[PDB]
Amino acid sequence: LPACPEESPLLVGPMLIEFNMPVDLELVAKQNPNVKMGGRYAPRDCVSPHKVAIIIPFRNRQEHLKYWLYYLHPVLQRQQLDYGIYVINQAGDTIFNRAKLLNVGFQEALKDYDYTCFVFSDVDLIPMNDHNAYRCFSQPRHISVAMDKFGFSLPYVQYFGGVSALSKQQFLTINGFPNNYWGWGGEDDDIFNRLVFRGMSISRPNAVVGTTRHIRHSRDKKNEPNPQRFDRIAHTKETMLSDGLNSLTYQVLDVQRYPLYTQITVDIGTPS
Ligand SMILES: CC(=O)N[C@@H]1[C@@H](O)[C@H](O[C@@H]2O[C@H](CO)[C@@H](O[C@@H]3O[C@H](CO)[C@@H](O)[C@H](O)[C@H]3NC(C)=O)[C@H](O)[C@H]2NC(C)=O)[C@@H](CO)O[C@H]1O
Ligand SMILES: NCCCCCCOP(=O)(O)OP(=O)(O)OC[C@H]1O[C@@H](n2ccc(=O)[nH]c2=O)[C@H](O)[C@@H]1O
Ligand SMILES: [Mn+2]
Repeated sequence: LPACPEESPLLVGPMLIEFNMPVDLELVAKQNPNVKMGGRYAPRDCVSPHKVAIIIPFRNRQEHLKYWLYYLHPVLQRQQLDYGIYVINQAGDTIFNRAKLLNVGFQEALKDYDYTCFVFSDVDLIPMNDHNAYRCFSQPRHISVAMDKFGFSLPYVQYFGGVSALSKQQFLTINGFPNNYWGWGGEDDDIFNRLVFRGMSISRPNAVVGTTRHIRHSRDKKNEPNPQRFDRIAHTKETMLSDGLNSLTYQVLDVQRYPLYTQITVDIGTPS
């Protein structure tokens, strides 16, 4: 098989996105026949240089997840990616830890296949243009750059939350993500700091191609704003040396291979 072309010729650009209808994953699976068990796909006509594991931090967001799957699967295939979907489900009902779940995703997906690119995406963000590439670049990539909830622009220029892509080397270089941001906020800013402290810069598509829709929702219980966040992001340079992949432990309770994704249910504990 020859290599796929540098840019996929299958892209259609701007798309219509809506979240007012019901979604049936059995149907979605039917519409996406080429997606194999566990939400895995690779083009059959060419070899993709992009081996992407898409990691979604998750707990009690099944409805959002169905929309995510309905919209992303067709887009990822048009992008001719060799990819896999991983939903990292936080076991239990104690305070949520978005970034720690993302580290679990990185470590566990690597046990399945030689992925060399990682896309970290919240479950309620849908790209509006398939030219917004869900793969890695020479520098860390911020993907959800123009979200409707932020008026189709970045909330601030150093904002790196929502959807992003880091190559395996970029992720390893920053010792992954922090494990101690419990509850909402700051962990994405900490990650931005990590990248800067390791000599990297943020790469982004333009505002139009990067347009993204956020499924408006209510505040989830157990993910209250972390009061220590402003304090923690001010010391990233020092804390990133000892807090991240090199200080991570967790216990996988279950791994389910659904037609459109792999769900890893994991116990990531409580604050220490
Ligand atoms: C110079 C100065 O102090 N200016 C203040 C502004 O920074 C401040 O805006 C708010 O800043 C915080 C921290 O950057 C923003 O929080 C981030 O929001 C994103 C998106 O929701 C989230 O992913 C990040 O985790 C979160 N980080 C933290 C540490 O909480 C917040 O969204 C900004 N708000 C607005 C409306 O732009 C404003 C208002 O608080 O006051 C200035 O003085
Ligand atoms: N007016 C409505 C106020 C809603 C403010 C709640 C904060 O909203 P956001 O900043 O979008 O964050 P969030 O969507 O709650 O969390 C980000 C991501 O964490 C995941 N997440 C968070 C909390 C939870 O209980 N379950 C879950 O899966 C999910 O992938 C989500 O998209
Ligand atoms: Mn949200």
